Amino acid sequence: MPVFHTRTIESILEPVAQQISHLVIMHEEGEVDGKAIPDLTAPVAAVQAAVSNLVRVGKETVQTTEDQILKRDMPPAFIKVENACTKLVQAAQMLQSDPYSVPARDYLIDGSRGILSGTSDLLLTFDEAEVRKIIRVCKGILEYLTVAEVVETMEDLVTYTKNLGPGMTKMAKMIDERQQELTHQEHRVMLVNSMNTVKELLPVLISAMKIFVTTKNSKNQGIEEALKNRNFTVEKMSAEINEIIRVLQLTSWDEDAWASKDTEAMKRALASIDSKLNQAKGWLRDPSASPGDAGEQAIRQILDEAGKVGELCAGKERREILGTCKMLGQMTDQVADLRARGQGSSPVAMQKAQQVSQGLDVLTAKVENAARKLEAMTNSKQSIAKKIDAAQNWLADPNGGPEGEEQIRGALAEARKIAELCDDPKERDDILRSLGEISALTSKLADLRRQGKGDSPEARALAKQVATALQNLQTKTNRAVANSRPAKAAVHLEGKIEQAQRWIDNPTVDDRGVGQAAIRGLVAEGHRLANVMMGPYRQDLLAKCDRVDQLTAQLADLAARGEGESPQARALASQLQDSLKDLKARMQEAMTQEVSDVFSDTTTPIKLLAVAATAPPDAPNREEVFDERAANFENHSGKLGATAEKAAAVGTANKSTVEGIQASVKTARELTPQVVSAARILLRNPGNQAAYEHFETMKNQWIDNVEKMTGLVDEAIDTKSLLDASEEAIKKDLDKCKVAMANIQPQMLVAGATSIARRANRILLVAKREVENSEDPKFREAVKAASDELSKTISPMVMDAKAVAGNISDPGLQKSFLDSGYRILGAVAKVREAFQPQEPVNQPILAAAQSLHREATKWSSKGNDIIAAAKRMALLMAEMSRLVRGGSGTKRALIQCAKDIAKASDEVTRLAKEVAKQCTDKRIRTNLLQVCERIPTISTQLKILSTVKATMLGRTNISDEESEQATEMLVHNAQNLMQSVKETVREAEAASIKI
Repeated sequence: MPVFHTRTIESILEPVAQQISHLVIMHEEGEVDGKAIPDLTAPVAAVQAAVSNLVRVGKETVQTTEDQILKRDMPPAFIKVENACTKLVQAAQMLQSDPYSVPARDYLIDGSRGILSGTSDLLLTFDEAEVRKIIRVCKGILEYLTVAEVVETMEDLVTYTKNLGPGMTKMAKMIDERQQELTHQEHRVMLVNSMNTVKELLPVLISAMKIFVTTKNSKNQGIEEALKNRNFTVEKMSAEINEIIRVLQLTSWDEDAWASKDTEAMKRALASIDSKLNQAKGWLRDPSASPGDAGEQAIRQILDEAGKVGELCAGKERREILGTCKMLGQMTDQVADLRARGQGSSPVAMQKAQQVSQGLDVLTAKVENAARKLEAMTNSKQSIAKKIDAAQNWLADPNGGPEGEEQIRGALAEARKIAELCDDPKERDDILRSLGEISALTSKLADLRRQGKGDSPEARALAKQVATALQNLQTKTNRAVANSRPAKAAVHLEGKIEQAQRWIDNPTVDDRGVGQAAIRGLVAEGHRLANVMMGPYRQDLLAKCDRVDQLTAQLADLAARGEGESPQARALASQLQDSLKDLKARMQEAMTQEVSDVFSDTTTPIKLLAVAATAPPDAPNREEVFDERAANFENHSGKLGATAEKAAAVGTANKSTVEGIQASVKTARELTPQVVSAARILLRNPGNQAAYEHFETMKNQWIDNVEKMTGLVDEAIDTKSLLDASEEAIKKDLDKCKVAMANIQPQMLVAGATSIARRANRILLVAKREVENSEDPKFREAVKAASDELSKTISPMVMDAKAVAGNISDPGLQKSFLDSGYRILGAVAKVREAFQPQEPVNQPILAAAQSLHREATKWSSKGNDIIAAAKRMALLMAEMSRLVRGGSGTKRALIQCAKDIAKASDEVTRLAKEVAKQCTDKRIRTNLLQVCERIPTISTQLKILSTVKATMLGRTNISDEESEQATEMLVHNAQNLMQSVKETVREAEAASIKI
């Protein structure tokens, strides 16, 4: 199982790689050609030396490093490579004795493998304890949070503030060094961007205690609004500690996150769908007074997030949730047809809409059917991971004839079938040929009695037999979970398109369950983006969605009967790609009209909440308004949070942005209730300066959080989208000033008048965001220069706002005040003028191979520098697809291609670097330097893993399930490579147009 975990594990195995390479080159040539063998000892001594250099350290690491868990498995570890070292000894003996000795010719490949298997192991057997240096530190930080719970005294917190000093500074000096070590970037980012947010809460945790100092008033105990504020954060600190446990525990690419990230996505659904249900419920319950604009925002959204629950399970049941959503949604749509026409009144159609009120309880069952069939599928995945790790527990003490030690392993082996007793309700074909595989382990359970009775030599013998049997068992348990949830919605924008576009070409020969699930997302986001819109746009955009949603069942039947090759099936899927083109291109064009209403004035709840927080004299008309402004603060953030997710679901960015967008939305979802009690405990512990400033912590936490959400949502869409929706708004709102100069009401002026200032500086807020990010000053200069044209006009607007507030029926003055704002628009469009660029066995490898080629055709360049680089690598990946199970005499080209796979990915590494310094934007380089870290990382690993496989090939003396455990590492890190380089070849060229 040759890992590539630590930086140093790479830089030692790659010397072992080029050694064992030329070793097994000599092994093949004496077999396929029968070459007279040259020397061995100058390799043989040199290959064991770099081994033994670790080993006498590992001798000392047994003898003087005193981990009382390392001494159980490290002493079996380093003898095994030393056993493999002794295999190298007789090889150099007998082949120098006889180069033609065919047993000694093939007493060579077996020694070449157990070294390099163990060489990866022994490097990891060191980093067993080295990473375990960090866990009990973090466990103490968890117990510091338990020590945080201990605190009941004002005298405590002073030195417990002094306690975190040696706490986090050791956490600083350990984690930040580990930041440079591990070489999976998006796996690296899970540590440091966890750890800075761990650092961000350190005074916030103290301020949680210092607002708990405000619980050390006369109300020492109490209901304590700030108690959950403490209790959330200490859970949230323990959340990111538990997260960086497993990120440091993890050794290669993750294969369990999608049994987890869905489970929180359940909780952002199931705890949100029951919430907006209650406003969905009474809205349809009121038949006549429901004009399809306010509670309709609940109605469509409950459906569309049930559609996001409709990405959890598969098969027929996945069809059934989109069946019931279109059922009770179109029953509301005809109610929307009956009401808006006029005759949709209370008594005639109160049972017609009751169809939906009984219909929503289907979707209550539809989500929990997706829930329990998810979580039970996940509970079994870890329990089988525990019991194969409990499989060494009896192997830690295999005894002759004891009572309980074989009694417990039967209670172990009873639990190993619980996986197949839960993999059976989800699948039948591969299960009934794996219910015999666990029944084959019942024959190994029958073999437990010869070591259940007293016998030592067979006990280790079937231990190796159950070693290959349990490694077969977990792998076939792993394959069960794989095919039983479809390929999820690739969360970024074109990933939902690219999980669909191939499925338009030929859904007959296809990928499982993804394409039908792909445009499930687009109809869930088309309906979401239609939900907030206007009357002639609501039903306008809902109709273009169901224009595609009717194409689904027709595409579901033109291959159910018939197939997709026929041109009467091609023409049926012809205009669907036309319809889906306008589906997105109207959505993201109307996405920016959905941000500029609620984001442009994003600070405005808080300061109005602040004056609601700062000055109560305990007069009336204050505290319920404070609740109302909190209710504003809920739904303003409730839009702000949800609107960002829509802009996350459609925003052109990378993974690191859109995850950090929704992570900011998570902190927008986290900290918005945090402000609620914190501003409340200001008004529960009234007027106290010791209580006051914790708001100014947490609001300056929140505003910065919202600003770092703002600036990223600003970074999410292009600004040309963000400008024009704002630019048409100020054209709209100045016309609203014109009719407010007609309809005489001066207080409605000064709200909309200062609303212009909320947008004007906001243009300058993201003008500065351009300024810091741009490499080119000549396309930065007017972004600063013409910004002052706003700055010398934003406040003079407010000046004669006050003048017409003195005399609203004064013409000329109001003509000047209208002409004060009129010269704003002469430059806001000039900001657009600035942002105008005018100023033959195992073939999933072949499935990975063809993907880069269509991505390679997805660019037009003068010189195919990265394009041909992607081309011949995908060709060699196509050679990798054919050679993965080829003839035994072909293992030389196995590595020789993988040498080029190391080489060409190091060219894709290099060519990504050469234009990163050429590019004229800093965000595109930063996201490139995010994505280009893995390009040289796994490049040499596949060169390493081919040498592992070249040993494995032609063996016929090993369990072949271990060979496919080695083969799957090739095909996954094929797909780790190919999906990575597909991201780079487009996006570097998506960077290349900026020159």
